[PDB]
Amino acid sequence: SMIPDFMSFTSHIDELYESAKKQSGGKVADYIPQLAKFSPDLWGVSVCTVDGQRHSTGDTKVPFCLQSCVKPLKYAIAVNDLGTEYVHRYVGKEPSKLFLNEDDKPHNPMVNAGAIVVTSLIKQGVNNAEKFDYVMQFLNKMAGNEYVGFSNATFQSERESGDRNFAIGYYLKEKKCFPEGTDMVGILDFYFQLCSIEVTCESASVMAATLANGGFCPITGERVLSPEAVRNTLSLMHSCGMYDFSGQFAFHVGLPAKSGVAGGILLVVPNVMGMMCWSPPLDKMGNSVKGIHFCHDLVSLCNFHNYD
Amino acid sequence: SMIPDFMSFTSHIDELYESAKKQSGGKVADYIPQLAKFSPDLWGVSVCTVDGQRHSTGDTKVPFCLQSCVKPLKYAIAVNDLGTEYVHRYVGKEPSKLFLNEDDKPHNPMVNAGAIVVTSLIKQGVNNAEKFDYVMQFLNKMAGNEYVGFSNATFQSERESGDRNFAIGYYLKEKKCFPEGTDMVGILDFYFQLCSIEVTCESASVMAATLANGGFCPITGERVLSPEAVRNTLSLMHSCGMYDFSGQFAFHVGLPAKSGVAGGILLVVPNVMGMMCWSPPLDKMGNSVKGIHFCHDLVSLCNFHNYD
Amino acid sequence: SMIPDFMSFTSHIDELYESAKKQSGGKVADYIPQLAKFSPDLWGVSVCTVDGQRHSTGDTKVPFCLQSCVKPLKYAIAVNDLGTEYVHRYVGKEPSKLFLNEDDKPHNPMVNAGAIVVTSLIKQGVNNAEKFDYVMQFLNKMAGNEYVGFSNATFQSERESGDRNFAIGYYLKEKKCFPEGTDMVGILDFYFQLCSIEVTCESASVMAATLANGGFCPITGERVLSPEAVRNTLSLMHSCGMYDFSGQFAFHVGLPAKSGVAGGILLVVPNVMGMMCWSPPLDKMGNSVKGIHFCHDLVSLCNFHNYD
Amino acid sequence: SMIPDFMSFTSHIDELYESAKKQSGGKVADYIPQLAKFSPDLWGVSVCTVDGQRHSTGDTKVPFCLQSCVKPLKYAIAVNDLGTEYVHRYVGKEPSKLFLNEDDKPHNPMVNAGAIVVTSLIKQGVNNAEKFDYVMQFLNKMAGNEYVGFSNATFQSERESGDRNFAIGYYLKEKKCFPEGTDMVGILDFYFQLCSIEVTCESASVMAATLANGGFCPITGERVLSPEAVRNTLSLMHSCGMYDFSGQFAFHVGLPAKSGVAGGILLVVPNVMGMMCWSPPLDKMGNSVKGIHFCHDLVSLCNFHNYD
Ligand SMILES: O=C(Cc1ccccc1)Nc1nnc([C@H]2CCC[C@H](c3nnc(NC(=O)Cc4ccccc4)s3)C2)s1
Ligand SMILES: O=C(Cc1ccccc1)Nc1nnc([C@H]2CCC[C@H](c3nnc(NC(=O)Cc4ccccc4)s3)C2)s1
Repeated sequence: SMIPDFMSFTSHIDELYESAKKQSGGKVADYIPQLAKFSPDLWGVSVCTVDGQRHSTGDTKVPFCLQSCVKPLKYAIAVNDLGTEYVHRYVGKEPSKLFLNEDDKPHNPMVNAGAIVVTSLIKQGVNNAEKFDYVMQFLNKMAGNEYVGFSNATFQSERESGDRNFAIGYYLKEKKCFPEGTDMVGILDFYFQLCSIEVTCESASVMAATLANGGFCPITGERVLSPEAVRNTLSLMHSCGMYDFSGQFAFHVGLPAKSGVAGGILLVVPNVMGMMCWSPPLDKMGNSVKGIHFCHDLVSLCNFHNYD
Repeated sequence: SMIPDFMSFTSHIDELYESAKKQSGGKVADYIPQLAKFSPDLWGVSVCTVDGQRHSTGDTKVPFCLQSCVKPLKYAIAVNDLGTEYVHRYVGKEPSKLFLNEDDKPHNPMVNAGAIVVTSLIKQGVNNAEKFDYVMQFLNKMAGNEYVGFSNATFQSERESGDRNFAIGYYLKEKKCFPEGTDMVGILDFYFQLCSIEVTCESASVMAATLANGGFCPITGERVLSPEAVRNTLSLMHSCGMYDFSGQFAFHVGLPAKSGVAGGILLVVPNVMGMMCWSPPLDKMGNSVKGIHFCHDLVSLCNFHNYD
Repeated sequence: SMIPDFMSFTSHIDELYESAKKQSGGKVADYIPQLAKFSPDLWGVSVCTVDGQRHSTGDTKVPFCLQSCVKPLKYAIAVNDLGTEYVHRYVGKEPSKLFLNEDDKPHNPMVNAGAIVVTSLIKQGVNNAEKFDYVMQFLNKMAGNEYVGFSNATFQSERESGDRNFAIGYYLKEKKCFPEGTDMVGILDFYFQLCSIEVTCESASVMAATLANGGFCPITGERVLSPEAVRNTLSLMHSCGMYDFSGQFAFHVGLPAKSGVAGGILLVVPNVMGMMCWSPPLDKMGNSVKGIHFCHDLVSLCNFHNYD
Repeated sequence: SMIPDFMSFTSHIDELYESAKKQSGGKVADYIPQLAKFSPDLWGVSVCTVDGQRHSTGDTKVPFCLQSCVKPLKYAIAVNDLGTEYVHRYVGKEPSKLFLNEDDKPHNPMVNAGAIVVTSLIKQGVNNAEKFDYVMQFLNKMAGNEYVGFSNATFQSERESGDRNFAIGYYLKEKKCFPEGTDMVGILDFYFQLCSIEVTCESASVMAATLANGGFCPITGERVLSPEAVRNTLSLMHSCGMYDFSGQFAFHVGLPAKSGVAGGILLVVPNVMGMMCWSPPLDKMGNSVKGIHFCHDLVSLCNFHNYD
């Protein structure tokens, strides 16, 4: 452990939060109205160390949708229940516009085509209502029963306007990427629902902290995810987590992270802490402008980089 | 005109038909059962000169589906009713796996994504029943009322299994390639129906002959297609007509042609004649093995190449 | 023949020349100084029918370099001496940034990598001085001994600055695209020299006219090129001749043409005439802005399109 | 530190070495004779912890060429002398056939085009003899003066046959990727020389160990590389180090590594140890078959993965 005094670390979290606050650039997502509603000035950072110690600053109790931040989490669930070898019969492990790599598999679980296929592996045979409860049970344990809600509003707007996800769905059905007997449209329904699950910075930072803690929820001690599943999820967050910025993020920050279109950035410092940054304004790559800035400052200050 | 005596030309058509007959290679399409039914040994060649003179050899009265051979024809209809400039707001004009070129348009009207968009331009506002009748009225005039039927069997099997066409449909809806207010699924329905229209070599060769005759049906004299529409259709048949073989076909044969998965090859010798070759066995590119062979022999014998 | 009275056709050539003259757009090539010297306002059009009848307007006696306009011509020479089958062991026949197609061959003889390989097939074993004389002997016959000169200035500037052509040369040597025992650097030298041969609109239009005349020089009657070689050259000019505009040129104009960076456009109306348009200002695609305009107007006026 | 007793760790190194030894697959590189000479059965593993403790098994004193294993090392030198910001004006930082990414920069310092450009940044103005001495001085310090030799044989064979590297060189000169005033051919000469530097497993493992030790040579204590330079080098080894296997190596092994065509694998366990595995037989990706196997077994046994 490299935190010595947790109290003066939060003092530095605060100053970093404040530096990020001045970065007004970006553009709140507006392709469904449930994302355009949100205020550019919303900005919250929540820490949960592997100890269970906590600290928030700013808008950490306002709920927003995980969106793509749920991709690592359901990937972790699928590996937990099924193991590396099974899951990656169906999805790549590399960061390579296009839907399918050279082997007719989605490139990785962090791109839509990947997460769609990952969704079709969780808890098969059962209908969508118990599928969603099963994953929800899992998400709660990762957050130690803190806020995990649901936005029916974005679910309907994402289903009704996600023609690209439907194109993905049919293409994957064509090139035979699902387990046989998969209702593809039902799987998309599940996908949209998972994308519409809601968290706060405070509850998400606890989810990231169980990933930071080999699968053990730091505020309940409970074993949630297998060590295998956490190792996999972190590797792919390290390399595929930030859209087309995953490359420069691995180089300059080098921590497992996964951003979403609601402006969350699920950040993991392994064996140290979990975090969730949130500011709805996104840069041209699709990442929280305040989050990106903050993540740079955090590493250039406390030397948290993978190789420091 | 370079046919002198039509009687001894048919004698040479016969010998060519016979040479092609010995080419047993290929593999009948079998992705729906309505195509696997068909007999490898079926082989027919039908000529209809710009005079109206006719000649068939072999299985020229057995009906088969146009499939992709309908792509030039509905493209011709759309240009006829709407002109070059309107149509190619929506679809490319070049032979460039991928659905959309660099300008987010289907590459050309001879690839599925192109023909789907072309379908969405014909006779808009009207419902699908009158759309289909309108195109059917048109197809009859191009064939001088000879056989134009319909295979409800392949329509249902093509709709129920064409997940790639649905993926295309949703992607084009995402990247906004349809005229606004287009029911995309209804357009796919129309697309599948047009692909399921049936002809015989004898009726198709008459369709190709109106294309060979600046839009005038050689056996009714009636003006069917505008000169613009015929010129466009022939250019794109010359360059995009034979799947991934269009390149080598333009080089070595250099005549407007359009093949389909039922093993038809709709061939046009401009200001000379129309033809329809048919043999259900396809080569690795998707073209009638006997048709390809025959088309080579026809040009290397009567010097019909574009530049001879 | 569709020219009736040659005298009133030239009257229409004149009016078209005049319409093109008002199109001041473009940008004279300036990557070597031997091209930046040239005056934007230079504009000449030279016709030579298959009869031998001639007509020029404007700057038709000012010499400029063929540059890429020599690509069809040396391709014609190679097929003449070696036949389709041999030549296309080494170079593609299709219009597919990249140097080599999927079969590790240059896409076609009209892209640099293609023309470089074509150059390595002409008159092998002999040294470069007799190679150049042999091709020069050939170029003279195609022009009926009219102006064929040489710009030593551009040869040296093209050799000294053509690092992309050298990169091409080494890559083709790596992927083994030359006949064995080929001095690759010597072949580039030959390539640069051929690109630096000089013509006038008046002499070039005679070269294009032998291509328009199945290989027979219309003003000497002499057989210059085999019918095979002319047919091949014209097909590839039809489809690969205008850089990234070859597609839209085949659709909208549909005549064999080949442009070069000096602003020439070598145009062929088969069995009718040869032409050479020249205006050093190029559009963003690399084609003579006045030439492109003129070529459109010529077809939309005298209905010379391939399929009209 | 997670090694407790170094003595029983070497006992496990031995058993792993022995397991790898049974893997006879692969194919010794044979594109120059200086690589075909080598014996398939050569197999050595050398460890050098951050303590300075050492252990070898097998052919650890037989010299071989670094080849691409020198790419991280000269990248480290360039960042050391010039800093992140300068170096990556000229070369990418991501793992994206093709020479240049979308910004006309080599994708990363671990692909030839990258390492060539990196070579052109080291110690500019000086001639090649002092350039090579400067890098050699540096390589010695990283190895604590242990074996660093030179194979003039492979230098000449690599220069005389490396047409692909020359094609790279000219293309980079065309797209202006070098600092101005760079003699490109001289830079290739330098590149070939650096690729021909020789090490043994025992001396290389010491080089990897200074990378494992924030830039401090564990057996001389001397500061060799800046912390910046080591952090960068390790990130790019983690993601770009194993040719087209870097992806699956990051997922399944997750340690900075860099392989070469002589069958070396320069392995780094950060803050633990350096290693050099060597077995000339390569798999289809270009990696030491025994090394790949060994690297898997090492992580699945001592839980050395980045995220374990
Ligand atoms: O974006 C553009 C713009 C553009 C134009 C020109 C060049 C590049 C890009 N134009 C596209 N239009 N439609 C596309 C995809 C959409 C998803 C579904 C389809 C596919 N998705 N993935 C695929 N993968 C493979 O086939 C395997 C493979 C491909 C490439 C290299 C190696 C292996 S096909 C087509 S992209
Ligand atoms: O322009 C760019 C920028 C860029 C951005 C985005 C996407 C592509 C490209 N970057 C380049 N980097 N290098 C280039 C030259 C020099 C090295 C060799 C390159 C090639 N020459 N021939 C090739 N063909 C094949 O490998 C086989 C094949 C692959 C895929 C499809 C069909 C055939 S690749 C061309 S351009």
